[PDB]
Amino acid sequence: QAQKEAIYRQLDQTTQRFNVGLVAITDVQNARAQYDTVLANEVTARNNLD
Amino acid sequence: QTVRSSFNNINASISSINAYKQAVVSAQSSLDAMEAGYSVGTRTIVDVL
Amino acid sequence: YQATYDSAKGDLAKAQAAANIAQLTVNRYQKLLGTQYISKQEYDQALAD
Amino acid sequence: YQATYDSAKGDLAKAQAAANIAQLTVNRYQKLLGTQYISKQEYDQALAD
Amino acid sequence: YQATYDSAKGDLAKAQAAANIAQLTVNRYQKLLGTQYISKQEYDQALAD
Repeated sequence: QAQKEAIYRQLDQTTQRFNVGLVAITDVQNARAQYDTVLANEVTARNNLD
Repeated sequence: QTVRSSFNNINASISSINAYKQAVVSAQSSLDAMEAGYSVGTRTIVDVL
Repeated sequence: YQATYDSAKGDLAKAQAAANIAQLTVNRYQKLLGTQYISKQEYDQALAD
Repeated sequence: YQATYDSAKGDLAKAQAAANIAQLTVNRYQKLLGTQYISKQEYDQALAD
Repeated sequence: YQATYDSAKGDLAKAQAAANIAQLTVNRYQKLLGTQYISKQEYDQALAD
């Protein structure tokens, strides 16, 4: 859960940077991929507890 | 217990599928970036490989 | 005065070479920027240079 | 005196270009500062520049 | 005037050393440019230098 919060904040920061315009679209795609990976990891951990 | 575990496995697999699809999209974007840079003249063949 | 003129011509040649490389970099970055593969900050920096 | 005037105008143009790029960068940093996504040290450095 | 001449000759030697190392780097990059193992941007920068 802590990792998910941190990764979501990082993704939001990257999206803000792109919207203002500081980084290319590849960084945004990479951040979104990392966020999706973290979501899958959270689902796996929940199922492990169950 | 087996039924419960097998039910949870499917949802885990769905989430993994979504994550891997997004990762594939990001990798394709990076490859297109490398190819465009190579064609323009700012990259080498090793980068696109 | 001939020596002074030659020195001025050399300085002009150096400045022209710097301008040429800057223009080449600007053209390449403008080629890349059209479809969002480099940051706008890099393009602005190249334009300023 | 015409040559001296031209040289001074060129120097002024160079300074203006540097000021323009610095202003663009500081404007982008100020835009990003609202949501606490850049350290205040970076914004202070950009403002000083 | 002899002292001034010596100072000028020393400055010329310094400039010649810088030119020599730049030319060596350019010559080394030229061979790699043939097989697409160095990006054209680096070669252009070396040529400008």
